[PDB]
Parts: sequence; C-alpha cells; structure tokens
Amino acid sequence: NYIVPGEYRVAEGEIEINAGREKTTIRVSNTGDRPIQVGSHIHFVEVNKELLFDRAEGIGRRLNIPSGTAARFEPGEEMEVELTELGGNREVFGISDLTNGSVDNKELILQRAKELGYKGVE
Amino acid sequence: MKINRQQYAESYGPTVGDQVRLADTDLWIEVEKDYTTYGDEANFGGGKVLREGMGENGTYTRTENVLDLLLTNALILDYTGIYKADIGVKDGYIVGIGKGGNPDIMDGVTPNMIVGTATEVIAAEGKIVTAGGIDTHVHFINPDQVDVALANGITTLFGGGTGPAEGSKATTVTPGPWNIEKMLKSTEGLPINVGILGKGHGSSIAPIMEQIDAGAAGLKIHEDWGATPASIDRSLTVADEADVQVAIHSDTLNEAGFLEDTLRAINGRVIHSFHVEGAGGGHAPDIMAMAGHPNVLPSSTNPTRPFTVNTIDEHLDMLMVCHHLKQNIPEDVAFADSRIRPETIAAEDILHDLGIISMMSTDALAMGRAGEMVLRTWQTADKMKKQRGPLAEEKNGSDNFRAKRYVSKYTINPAIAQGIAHEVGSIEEGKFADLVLWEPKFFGVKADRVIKGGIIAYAQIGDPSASIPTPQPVMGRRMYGTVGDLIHDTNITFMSKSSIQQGVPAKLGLKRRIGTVKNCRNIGKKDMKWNDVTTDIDINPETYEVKVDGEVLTCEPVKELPMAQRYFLF
Amino acid sequence: MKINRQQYAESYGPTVGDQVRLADTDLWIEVEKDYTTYGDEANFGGGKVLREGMGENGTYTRTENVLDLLLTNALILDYTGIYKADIGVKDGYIVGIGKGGNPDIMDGVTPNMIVGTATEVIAAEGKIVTAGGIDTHVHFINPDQVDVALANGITTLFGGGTGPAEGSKATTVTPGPWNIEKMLKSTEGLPINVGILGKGHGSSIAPIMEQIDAGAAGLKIHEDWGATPASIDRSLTVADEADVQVAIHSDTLNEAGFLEDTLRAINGRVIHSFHVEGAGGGHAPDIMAMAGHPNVLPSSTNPTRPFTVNTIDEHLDMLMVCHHLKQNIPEDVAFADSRIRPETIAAEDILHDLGIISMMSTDALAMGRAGEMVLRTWQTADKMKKQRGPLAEEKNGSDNFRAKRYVSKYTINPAIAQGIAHEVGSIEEGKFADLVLWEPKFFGVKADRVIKGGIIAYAQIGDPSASIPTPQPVMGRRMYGTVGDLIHDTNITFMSKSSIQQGVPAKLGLKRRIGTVKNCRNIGKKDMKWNDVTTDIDINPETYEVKVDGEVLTCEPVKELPMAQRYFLF
Amino acid sequence: MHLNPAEKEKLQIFLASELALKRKARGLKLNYPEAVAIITSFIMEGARDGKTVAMLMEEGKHVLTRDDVMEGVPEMIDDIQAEATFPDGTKLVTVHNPIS
Amino acid sequence: MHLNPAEKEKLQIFLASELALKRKARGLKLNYPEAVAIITSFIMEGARDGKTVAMLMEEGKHVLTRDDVMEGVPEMIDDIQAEATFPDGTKLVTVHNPIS
Amino acid sequence: MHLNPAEKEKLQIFLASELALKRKARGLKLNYPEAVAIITSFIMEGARDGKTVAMLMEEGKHVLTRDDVMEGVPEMIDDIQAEATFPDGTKLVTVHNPIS
Ligand SMILES: *c1cc(O)ccc1O
Ligand SMILES: *c1cc(O)ccc1O
Ligand SMILES: *c1cc(O)ccc1O
Ligand SMILES: *c1cc(O)ccc1O
Ligand code: NI
Ligand code: NI
Ligand code: NI
Ligand code: NI
Ligand SMILES: [O-]
Ligand SMILES: [O-]
Repeated sequence: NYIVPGEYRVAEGEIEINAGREKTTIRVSNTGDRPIQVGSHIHFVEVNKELLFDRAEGIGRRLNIPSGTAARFEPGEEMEVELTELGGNREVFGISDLTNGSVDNKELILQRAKELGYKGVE
Repeated sequence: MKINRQQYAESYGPTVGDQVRLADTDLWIEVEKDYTTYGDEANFGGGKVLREGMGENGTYTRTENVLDLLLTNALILDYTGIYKADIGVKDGYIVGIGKGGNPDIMDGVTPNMIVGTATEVIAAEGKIVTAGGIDTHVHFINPDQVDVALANGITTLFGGGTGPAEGSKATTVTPGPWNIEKMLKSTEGLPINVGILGKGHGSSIAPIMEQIDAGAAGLKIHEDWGATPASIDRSLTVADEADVQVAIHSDTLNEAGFLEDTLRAINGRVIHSFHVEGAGGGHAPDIMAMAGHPNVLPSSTNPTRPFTVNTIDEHLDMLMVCHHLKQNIPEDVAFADSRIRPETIAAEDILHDLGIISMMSTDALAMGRAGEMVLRTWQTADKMKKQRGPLAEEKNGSDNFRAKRYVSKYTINPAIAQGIAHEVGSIEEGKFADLVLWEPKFFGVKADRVIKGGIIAYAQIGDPSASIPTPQPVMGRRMYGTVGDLIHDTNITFMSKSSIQQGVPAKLGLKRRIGTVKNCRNIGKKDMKWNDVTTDIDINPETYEVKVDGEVLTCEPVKELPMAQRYFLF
Repeated sequence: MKINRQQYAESYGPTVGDQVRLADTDLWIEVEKDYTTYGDEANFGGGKVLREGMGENGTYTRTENVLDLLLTNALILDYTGIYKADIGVKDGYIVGIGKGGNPDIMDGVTPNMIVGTATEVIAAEGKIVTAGGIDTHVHFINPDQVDVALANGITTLFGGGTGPAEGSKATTVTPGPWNIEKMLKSTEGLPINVGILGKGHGSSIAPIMEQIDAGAAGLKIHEDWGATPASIDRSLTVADEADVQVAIHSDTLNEAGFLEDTLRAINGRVIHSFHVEGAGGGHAPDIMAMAGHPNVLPSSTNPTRPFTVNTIDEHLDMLMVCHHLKQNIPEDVAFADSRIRPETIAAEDILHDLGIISMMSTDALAMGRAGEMVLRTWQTADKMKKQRGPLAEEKNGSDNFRAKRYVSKYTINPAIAQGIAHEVGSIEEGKFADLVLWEPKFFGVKADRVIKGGIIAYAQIGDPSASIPTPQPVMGRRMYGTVGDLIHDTNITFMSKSSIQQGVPAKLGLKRRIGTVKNCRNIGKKDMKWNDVTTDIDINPETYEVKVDGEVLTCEPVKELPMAQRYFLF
Repeated sequence: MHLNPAEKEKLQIFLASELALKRKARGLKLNYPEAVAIITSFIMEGARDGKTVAMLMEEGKHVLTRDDVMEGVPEMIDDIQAEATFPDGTKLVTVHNPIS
Repeated sequence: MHLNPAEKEKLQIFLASELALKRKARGLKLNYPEAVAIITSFIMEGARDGKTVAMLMEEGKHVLTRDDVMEGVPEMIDDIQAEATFPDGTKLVTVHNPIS
Repeated sequence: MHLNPAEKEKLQIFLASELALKRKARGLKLNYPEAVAIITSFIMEGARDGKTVAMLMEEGKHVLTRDDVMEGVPEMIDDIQAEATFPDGTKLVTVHNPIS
C-alpha cells in the first residue's frame, strides 16, 4: 500500500509479436567501415548496399523485432537476424526504389538490386 | 519473439488487462480491449516505424484516407469505454479510432487512418486521453479564468457574464441583445469553446426570445433576477420553441413558492437544475429533491465536492460575507443555517455515486472554482470507493464502472444537456477533436497537452529558450492553436438555430467555427450516460435528513484528499 | 575648428579608422569609411540640427524624396562592409544608405534621404547596426520562443512545427496542406518573419508537391520520417520545379545508405545540409564531409558552438535522455559514441573560421537554443581569434575580415540559401527594414532595439510608469510594431510562388506582407558570402579525425567564454 | 514543476510578504498592500502546514496589530480572503477585520 | 538589467525554491513542485558558481532524500532538467532520479 | 493588495536583488544584471524608508565597489535610475557611476 502516483499493475503473460507469420533466419554482414542500424519495419532487401546477405531472403520481409527497435551492425560485424513477413497488401514503395509495387516481383527486385550494387544478389 | 508485459507497457502503453492508477487516488482503470496488431504498433522517432515506405505511406495524397494527425497508443477513458487505440484526426475532427499506419505493409490498419506525408504525430503511449471537459456553469467574470480552465482539461465553457459586474458576479447571464453581441465578439479572442446564456426572466415572450435570436445558446433562470413562476414558464416556453436548454437556480427563499410550485411551473418540461444539492442556491432545504425527476438534468457545482472537514466552515463564511450577512442578525443566521447543510452535502456524495446526480460543473468565480471540475470529480469518486467500496457492478478488481460513471459527469452529460453532444463531449468518430492528454501521475490534476480542433492549444512545457522543451520551468502555457487567426478554427462558438439562420455571425463578423445548439427539448434523465437514475428523494424539513427508497443517506466528511498537497504549490 | 577624435566619437559615434570592441570579446571592428560631411552630421534634440529650416526640410511632401525614418550616425556591420552612414527608410524598406538631412543648407546629402515633416528619427550614434538574423532551423514548438529570438536580434524564422507534438519536437516540419494552413493562420499573430517547411518525404510527387501549393516555403527531409533515397529524390524533384529550398537531416543510422549514397540520391542538386557537423544528426560519423561539396549549403546548429569543456557531457546526456537511450544497452552506448564526437566538433570550429561552413542556425527547442545563434557565432569567432590568431587577410590590427565572414553566417547566407535575400538578410538599399541596434557593450548578447518593417518591434526599455523610459526594470518588451494590425505590415510571411499564384493568402485571409521564395535552385557554395570554400573533407572512420587538404584539424575546447557570465542572470 | 496559473500568481504574494517583513524588521510601520500581503501569505502557509480553516480564521486576526501599521490601515482593511490547498483540497479563508 | 525572457522566467524558480526551503525548515515533508524547485535552483546556482555539468549531475542526486519528501514524490520525479549560464555559456544539466 | 502594473514589475527587481545578495554572500564577484539589481533595490527601499532624493544620490555610489564585481562591470554601468514612492510621492533617482 505505498502509493506510486500513476503506477501500472500490468497483467500476467507476455505478448507475442508478429504472431502467425513465417519466420526466417539469415546471416548478414556489414562489409562497410561505418556502423549500420536497421529498423523494425524497413523492407529488408532495401537496406544499405554494403550489408552482404542473400538479398532474395529479404524480399517481402522485415526484422522480427519489436516495433520501433533496430538491429545494429558495427563495421565488419557479421551476425544472424530473424525476419518476419510483411503484412497488409505486401507492397512496398519508395525507400530504395527496388520494389515500387508488389513484393511478389522477385526477379524484378533482384535485377534492380544487382544493377545498383546491393550486395548478395545471388 | 515475446515481450514481457512490463516492458510492453513501458514502451507502448498498457494493453488488455493491465491496470493504471489514477494519479494518487485508490482508483484503477483497466484496459478493456486494444485495437493494435502486436508487432505493428505505431510510434515515431529515429529508426522508428512511422517513416516513408514503412509505417508511413508515401503514395497517397491527403484526400486519399490520410490523416492530418495521429495520436499513437492512447489509453482512452470515455463513457464509451476504457481501451487502447490510435486516434486519427482530420479537418479538426476525430475521423478514426483504431489502428493507424500503412496498409502497404501492416496488418489491421483502419482504412481511413493512413499515416501519410500530410500526417503530424502525437505520441500518446503512456498517457490517458479523455474528451475535453464541458463546463456548463461558468460566470464570465475575469478572462484569466480561461487558462485556469484549460490547465485542468476543460475545453467548453457555457455560461454568461459581462465581466465583473454584479449581475455577472451573481448569475450566469449575459442580458439582452446588445450585451450578448458584445460577448460574442469578445469570445473571438478566448481560446476555448463558448456558449452564452441569456436572462431567463420576463413576463412577456419577446424580451426573452430576442436574446435567443441575438445569439444566446440558452437561458439561465436565477433567483437574483426573480425565479418566479412566470419567469420559469416564459423561459421554458421560449426554450421549447428555440430548441435550447434552460438552467435554473431556484427561489431559495421560497418567496413565491416551494419546490413543488417550481416543479408545477416547469410542468414536465426539460430543465437543467444547477447546484442541485443547494449550497450554491435553491429552495431551502429540499431543492436536492429535483434530482429524482425524469425531466430534470441535475448538476452539482464543485465547492461541495467532495464533503470534507473544512467544507462547512468555508461555505458558511463564504455565504455570510458575499451576502453581507451580519452575525448578530438572527434572520441572517437562520438563512445561512437553512442553506448550508451537512446532511445534503454528505448525501450529494452518495447521489453522485449512485448515478442520481448526472453532471458536475464549476460555478466559476461565483461560488466555484474554474480549474477544479475535473479534479473534484475524481476526488469524489475516490472518497466513495474508500467509504462505500467497489460498486457491485465492478469486475477484475478494477474501477472501470465507477470511472465511466464519473468521467461522464463532466464530458458527455453536460454536452447532452446543453444540446451540443453532436460536436463535443466524447471521443467518438465524427466529433470535434478536443482531446486532453494526461500523464497518469497527474491525471485529473494538471493536463499535459490540450488539443483543440486538432491543434495543441495549451501545454505544460518548459523553458522556451532551452535546447529542448523539458527544462525548467515547466508551466502551463498557450500554444500555437491560440495564436493569430488559428484561434478561430480551433474553437467553436455555440449559438441558437435562429441566430444562425438570421446571419448573426456575419452580422457581427464572427470568424470562429459556429456550432449549432439542438435536440435539448426531447431528452430527460434517462439520456444521461451511466447516470440515469430517477427515484423519490425525500428531504426531512425538520432534520434535513435525506432518504431515497426509504433508506437514509448519511456519510462522513474526510480530513484528507488525494490530488491535493502532493501536487500544488499553494 | 577641429574636434579631437575621442570627443568626436563620443558625440557622433566612431569615424574612419576608429575601432570598437565587440562586447567583452577580443574582437575589434574598424570603421572603413564614413558617408558624413564633417560639420553637417545629423542629430536630433533641443537645439540640434534636425529642425525645420535647418537639417530638416520644411518644403517637401513625403513623396518628394523625404524619408519616413532616418537612423542617424549608424555603425553598420554587414557582409557588404563595416562603415559609418545614416540609414533612410520609407514604406518599410531601406531606400538610402548615405547622408541624411536638408539639401537647402547641407553639403553631401543623399538625394532621397531628405529629413522632412514626415520623418521620424532614431539616433544610432554609438550603436552598431546589423541586419536582423535569419534563423533557418526553427522548430515551432512554443510561441514564447519568438520573444527569445527577437531579444538576440533574430527577425526571420524558417522552420516547421505545429506546437509540441512529437513530430514537431523532433523535426522542422509542418506536414500537409491542412497543418500548413493552420500554421499560416497562426503566423498572423507572431511578431517575426516566418517561412514554413513541409514534410520532404514521400515516394510519389503529389503528396509532397501539394504542401508547396498549400503555402510551404520549402521542405525538410528528416531521418525520423525516413531520410531514404526515395524521399531525398522526390523532394529535390519537387524543389527544382517549385523553386524552394530543401533542408536535410540525413540517415544517421546509415540504414539505407552511407553518406555517398545520400549524395548520389541528391545527384548534384542544390540542398541545405542542416547541423552539418552531425551532433545534431546525420550519417555517422562522416556527415560533416557534406560541407566540401559545391552543391551543398552547409549550416551548423548552435549547441556545438563553440567547442567547450562542458560541450560533450551536456550533449551525451541530452542525447541519451531524449532518445530514451539506456546506459546498460551497449547498442545505445555505441550509437551515442558514434554520434557525439570531440573530433568533429573541434573541427567544426575551424571549418567556420575557414569559411567552409557557411551558416549558423538555432535548432530551436529540438537540440538548440532560440536566442543564441548570434551569441554563439561571435563566441566562436572570438575563440578562433584566440587560438588561431588574426586571419591572414586582416589589416590595421582589426578583425574586420573575420567580422564579415561571421556576420554573414546568420544574416545574408541563410537568406540566400532559402531564396529570400531579395527581401532580407543585409543592410542594402531596396531591402526590408529589419534592423537591429546594439550597444557595443551588449553586442551579440542583448539587442537594444529591433526594427521590423521600419517600426520598432522589440526593445530593452524600462518602467512604463516612469517619467522617462530608462528607469528599472529594463527588460525586453514588445513595442507598437507588434500591436493590433500593425503586426501585419511589419512582418513577412514567405511562401512558394505557386501558393501565391493560387491565391492562398486570400483564401486563408492572411493580412501579413507576402514574400515570395525564389532563386534557390541555381545557387551553390560559391554564392555564400565570405564562406565559399569547397574542398575534400576526410573523416577517418576509425579515429574520426578530420582532414582537409591532407592537414589534420584538431582544436582544444575552452573553459570560459565571453558574452556569458558577465551578462546573464541565470 | 507543472505550475498552473494560480500557482504562478500566488508566488507574488509570498514575494510581497517577504518584502514587507523585511521592511517591518527595519522598523517601518507597514502600509496597506504590505499588511495585506503579510496576512495573505500567513494564511496560505498555514494551509500548507495543515491547519484548519477555523484555526486560520482565528489566527489571522493576530498577525499584525495597529501599532504595526500606518494610521488608517486598520480601517482600510475590512477583510482578507485567500484560497490555498489544505490537506483536504482548495478552500477559502476569510479573515474579518484582521487588524483591530 | 536588460532581462531577456528566460531571465524573467527563471527568477520564478529561485523564488519557488526559497518558498520550499522555508517550508522544509519548518518541518514539512516537501511535495512534488517544491522538490523540483529546490533541485532546479540548486543546479542553476551551481552553474553560477562555476561548477561543471558533471559535478552538478552528481551533486543533484544528493540535494533531497526520500525522507525530505512526501510518499510517492521520489517516484514521480524521473529527472530534472535545467539550463544555466556556465563560465563557458549556456549548458543543459539533466539529473536522473534525483531522489532515490 | 490592489497591485498596479509597476508594483508588479518592481517586485522582480527586489527578487533579483535578493538573488544577487545571496551570490555575493557566497563569495562571487557580481555580474552586470546582479549589480544593477542590488543598487536599484537599495534605492527603492531607501525611498520607502523616507530618505531624500539627495541622500540616495549620494548613498547609491557606495553600495558596491569594484572589488564586489567582475572586470568591466563598473565601466558598463554609467548610471542607474529608479522611481519609487517617497513620503512626498513618486520621484526619480539617478545614480551616476555607481561603482567607481
Ligand atoms: C465578494 C464578491 C463576491 O462576488 C462574492 C462574495 C464576496 O465576499
Ligand atoms: C459515506 C457514505 C457511505 O455510503 C458509507 C460511509 C460514508 O462515510
Ligand atoms: C525531452 C523532450 C525532447 O523533445 C527531447 C529530449 C527530452 O529529454
Ligand atoms: C584550435 C584550432 C587551431 O587551429 C589551433 C589551436 C586550437 O585550439
Ligand atoms: Ni446559482
Ligand atoms: Ni452560478
Ligand atoms: Ni536535425
Ligand atoms: Ni532540428
Ligand atoms: O450559482
Ligand atoms: O535538428
């Protein structure tokens, strides 16, 4: 019975994020010499060119981390990250201009990625 | 991936089943449902979600389902529920309650709640969001009173007054066409919504009616102008024709009638009974019996709320001094004793808890405090929890039922009473975006940010010369919504249909939004949300004891309240 | 008859070859030339020269070459020179710099600088007169910020914001047509010039462009809304079409690209790089390399200016707390370490001195101080004199060269960048009469009188109830220029050509002078006055050391500054 | 701090009361606004201490006496009113004829 | 004096701090705005004395302890921020969890 | 109290003077606004005491000396002006070169 004004009394449990969507783990490496931090909702295939990973596995996906957080890659760092699937209409516009439409156009996204020099187009 | 519930709440505000303490009271509200999709919560900042191509859509123009403003992760406290949602605003109105973001990539986005290029963001995670308070008993006495009201989350003032003239100091009346026009013009510079009551006194219709045509939004009958059977009758006749509300402060002296006489003059027509307990005025000693009738919309004023050990001493003396009542004149003593009654004040606390008194209000600067309607509503709720216990209809150890009953008394119910709930009084889609954000630690005490018409009008913010807005001194200040011409779009002047039809605003050059008063004559006690109880209230004329359903209503005053010395510098 | 030089200066202000100390710094400016005729100096008062038939002409009507206002004996400090002249104003504009008086009897009178019946006088003998400061990085968060800016001689605010909403608290953005309209209306009540930036974010042109048509004067790209390649590109495409400037706070996180990616997206188009050193945001750690490019117009914000012993501690902590960055999360620590860098902050001091960073600005209320752009410009100049010595190009032991380089950073250069230097930003004939008078003892610290559109808007003046205006308390106060409708004629709302052509001001009822934004797309670094250096800047990604022309740039922080504890009550 | 408008204004009374107390300490008979300030501030500080409205109604009559003030001051002051936050909320105190 | 707008406002904090210190001296547990005022004013006066931002970051945690304030006050105050003029210009001090 | 506008403003000077005196007491050399405040408040309090304009013109030159203030302050202050209510009404006092 000490009163903390405005305190919470949260219920029991835990909140599962992105429930029901496919998960995928990939290895990713910052081949550049400066740090790269990536947010929860950026279409993963469109991140910094100098991140080397299998770019196809970023298509239609984003990081499976809580909304508003980010993964950090120090220079030269390689680590595994977990992805989840984009929802809604599964369309991406802008960002790096690799998609501009349905994320189903895998070929087209990868061709654009490779011409612009995004690493790991396999 | 799972997030524990303490962390979730700390980052995104609470979710289903979490509870939150209302300031330093014993009252806990519980999140009833949550419109989000876990993992797709909206938030704004560096590396956060509302960014172009991600949670912000880059494709759509403002007309295409995009919001002007999104309040993210708000804990809404309203008569319609206690729940978690994003709130979307456009053209100064609430257009969506649900889930905001970008349907390109997010599941569950309410279709008209797209965050686009046109969208501003207010982070409400960790805040309680309520409708702005609707104060229906305001004396327009001193313009500094407006900021006082905004600081405690009030956003609509209905009342009357021309400044500190004796008429205005005693009554919520702006009398006649000329004074009403003058105050409508004054109102162009007040950063809050306003409606003006004319004088509900006369024995011919025309002197009264011409105030409604001039721009009044209603009428006040006050004993100081003659709360006679004739004035009551003519006022209600005008009101039934004009579709505006009438408020009454009845004949305390019983000079032309007792309570039953006043009720006969009213004759079943709709009326708002002001400070119904009677300390603030009315048929001695039984005025509070008004609150059991189906045609009465009953409100309290705030200085009796709640009953405390200092309440009587303060009132006896307030009364004696304001009415030049001499301590050695026994008529004055008897008058004061017949009016200030622990029995009815104690009972008023209980009537509020039982949903029998439907409304709170201030009585600002004429026997009430402009900035304490909200404050004292919650102090009263807390006192009743302490003395009576959780109400029968509570679940899960929360106080949501009581929270809804009480928040209704200063948001939706006054709106309904006044004929303005089509515009204001709750957080519902289609209504004007008058919203108050509160830190739960300051809830009901000091508003964090007050939004008027979709733009911030008032805020507790710090040093304007600092690198960031938080350094001291943090104080209530007027924001851009109150500046220049923006004061016109962010506030409503409420007026009668006939004034509006006769072109009054153009005549006067009013540039404020004009709100129509309507649907006041066809309502009753049964239309007051969560406060719809009718019953036989008996007040014993010898002992002043109050009975309801043959049960005597007694209660103790308290020595201490929450939302008091922990918070205030004086 | 001859007057000695100390007496001359004491009576008429300094003349050719005299020097003056800038507040309590070590900086001395020297009068370069003097437009007067010795013996015919203008002055006003009992038995003085500006009297009918004498230095005041009694014959001519106002249309006939007569001034509305003459500032007598001003020491002008401007990018165009440091020199002594009378300044003549008419219709709210500077129409003559030269010698004012009466050609009936005086030699050397500039022909349109006649003092007539219509002429007001401001005595500027003994004052330094500058153009009003042009702050291009303003967050509109708290309206009290305006007086803060005026008190330090700022007269134009460009930026964005809707009050203390999170969007606005983080970014200089007023998003979309509706919010932009609302802030244009708000602006009718702000006594300072204003231009509003829209949101520079989107993947289609239309959502962005419609802000320019609504009234924006430019755009801001901010990482918090997604400073992605697409948003940069679409913004610059809109800007090249609309003829407005774009400001950028780039992707600090390097999420979608490194600096060279941002430069590729920009693709040689003109852009204003905000807080280019990077403490205030941008590609970690090498953003400051933007400042060597020919298409970049580089500005600093003020909290890094200059480098002091408290600078880092204050910033590390400011950052950690504003971004909810936890001390035990190593990503947050690493983030904070990659962003707050003594190496680049030290180097920024030197870049300013070398004319490589062209502009100062505040970043008011979102990582910068509204009232310290001017203050800190001069503190930086003084620190560099102390550590580096007089610059090579100085003559006569004066600091005029450095004074011109530095005054340009907050007057003419921001104006040029924003496309508004046809109206404001310097003391030149044909420009709006925004002028600041300073006592040399208070120079850069507290403005004596701030003139807006030819009428005093703000002044350090005393007790309004006194027999004269000097008794205590002397404090900054708003003057008649800010009152009533005069606020409209004394201030400019800057807007896009297209908004102006589409009748936006009439649509909204704006009564302020409307200024056109133009000629922003055809300029570069080479157009920044006295600050036009392009070069290869290298920032070592491991050590963060800064090189220019293969020379490493290091500098020491200082423990004490001028224009600080001698002047301020807190 | 989150100061509301009355909090801001009421700081002035305290400040005036301090000024007036310093003047009394140096031997001056107090004037009308001085007297009013001292009594008002005494009431507000009493409420802060947790006294009752009744206590302050009594005490307020004995804060200053006629020999503390100038001629006519006692008669100019018919009463003094203040609101402050008591442990049980804001309440109004009226002190009648505070200086006899 | 040439007071600018922040100078004017900041005088209020000092004044509130004096009020709050007088209340503490008479034995009261301090409330939320009182506590905030005392700590803020301590920071500004420290800067005036020529202390460093780091010193005030440390010291600011030991100006008031939990037994100086009412129940819940320590927990209401997550940090306190102030700007003042140091010998090297205006700087921002943030004191986290000033009362433990 | 019936405070008029100048009464309100002038309370600030008193408050600044108190701040500045507290700073001097802890050993600081006073700055420009501090110095001005102390001297101004001294003049106003003198008038309240019933001194003459001539007395305050003299005395005002000996309230602070150069070793009370920072370098350059004496030279920044050419005079100081204040109005206050004397026993014979409001009058203006000007102190020339108050710190020598
Ligand atoms: C004074 C004025 C009122 O309006 C009421 C009561 C007193 O004492
Ligand atoms: C008040 C009301 C009740 O119903 C019970 C007890 C008190 O004090
Ligand atoms: C608070 C508010 C901001 O806008 C920035 C930083 C803090 O701590
Ligand atoms: C800074 C810059 C220089 O050029 C020399 C010395 C310091 O400290
Ligand atoms: Ni009444
Ligand atoms: Ni009333
Ligand atoms: Ni920025
Ligand atoms: Ni910024
Ligand atoms: O009333
Ligand atoms: O910024």
